[PDB]
Amino acid sequence: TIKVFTTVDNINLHTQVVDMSMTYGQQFGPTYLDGADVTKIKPHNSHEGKTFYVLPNDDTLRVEAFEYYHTTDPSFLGRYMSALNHTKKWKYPQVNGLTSIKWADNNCYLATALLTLQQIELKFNPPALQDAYYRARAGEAANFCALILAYCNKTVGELGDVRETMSYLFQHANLDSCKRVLNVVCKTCGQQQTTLKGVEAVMYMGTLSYEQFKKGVQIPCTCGKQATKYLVQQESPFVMMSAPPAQYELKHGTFTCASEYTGNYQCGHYKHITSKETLYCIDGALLTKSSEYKGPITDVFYKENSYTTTIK
Ligand SMILES: Cc1c(N)cccc1C(=O)N[C@H](C)c1cccc2ccccc12
Ligand SMILES: [Cl-]
Ligand SMILES: [Cl-]
Ligand SMILES: [Cl-]
Ligand SMILES: [Cl-]
Ligand SMILES: [Zn+2]
Ligand SMILES: [Zn+2]
Ligand SMILES: [Zn+2]
Ligand SMILES: [Zn+2]
Repeated sequence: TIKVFTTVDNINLHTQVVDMSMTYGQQFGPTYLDGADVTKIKPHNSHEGKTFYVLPNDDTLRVEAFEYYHTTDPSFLGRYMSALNHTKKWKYPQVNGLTSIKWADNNCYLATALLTLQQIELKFNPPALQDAYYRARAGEAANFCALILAYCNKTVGELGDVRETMSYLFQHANLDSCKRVLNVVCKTCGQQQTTLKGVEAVMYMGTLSYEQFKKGVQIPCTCGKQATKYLVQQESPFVMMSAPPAQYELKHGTFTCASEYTGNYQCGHYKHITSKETLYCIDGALLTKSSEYKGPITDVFYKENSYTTTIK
């Protein structure tokens, strides 16, 4: 009868004395080792004193699991562990000082997201995500990638979108201070100012150009006509500007990083462009550099702190 530890968070460990003549499943319910489902398996001898993840089956474990993951979804742990079983076999090469991912299991959108997350200021609310984000920044990204899959409700090999992935992660981040003030000018209706907070204050869909957003973009007015929307005030450490992919020129020093998407809707591949002392293009493990870039861009990230318009 070996001594093991059970946990939902790998911080609070609970000593258990297990029966060597019963499965982990019979004694604990769903039980995992480093991602590997061992519910239907007897305790070996080299399992002695090791840490097992369990599905929460008492109040203490349910509270610990919510405090760590910020979800009570009973499927979360099994989806996280199933993802981790693959993400632990991925390769996380250091490319131009950034942790990337070698191509596997349609993971280009995760590699692009992971590269982006290393270049923008973001604090995650769930300790599971914040802890794994620090570990990923230091080169140990397998756990973080499995969490991103579980929080986005995506499995390994499923096709993914960087913008949708960033949106889910931002909904799990402290963006409460982020504020965006917009003005809409219609010939007829006149001027209406609106204030957005959190995720809606940092994401925009319809133009890649932060400068064009400051000048004004044409949107339909509920009245019928076309109106100009422009940015009045921005308080955030970054903005994400997205549009359906189109040929776009990226200028060294005018943006932080960008998502390149080649191919048809739900049938293409991401590469990541980052502005350093020159432009670096990261394609999983592969790196190329050039002074200029023109290609199909769908996301551009920019630095911000505080912007106020000069438009009266
Ligand atoms: C949306 C999506 C999902 N859900 C999953 C995987 C890929 C994409 C996608 O095509 N995204 C790209 C960036 C994209 C997003 C939006 C519009 C697009 C139009 C033409 C071609 C690609 C477009
Ligand atoms: Cl625990
Ligand atoms: Cl929450
Ligand atoms: Cl891929
Ligand atoms: Cl959260
Ligand atoms: Zn939360
Ligand atoms: Zn795999
Ligand atoms: Zn109008
Ligand atoms: Zn791909």
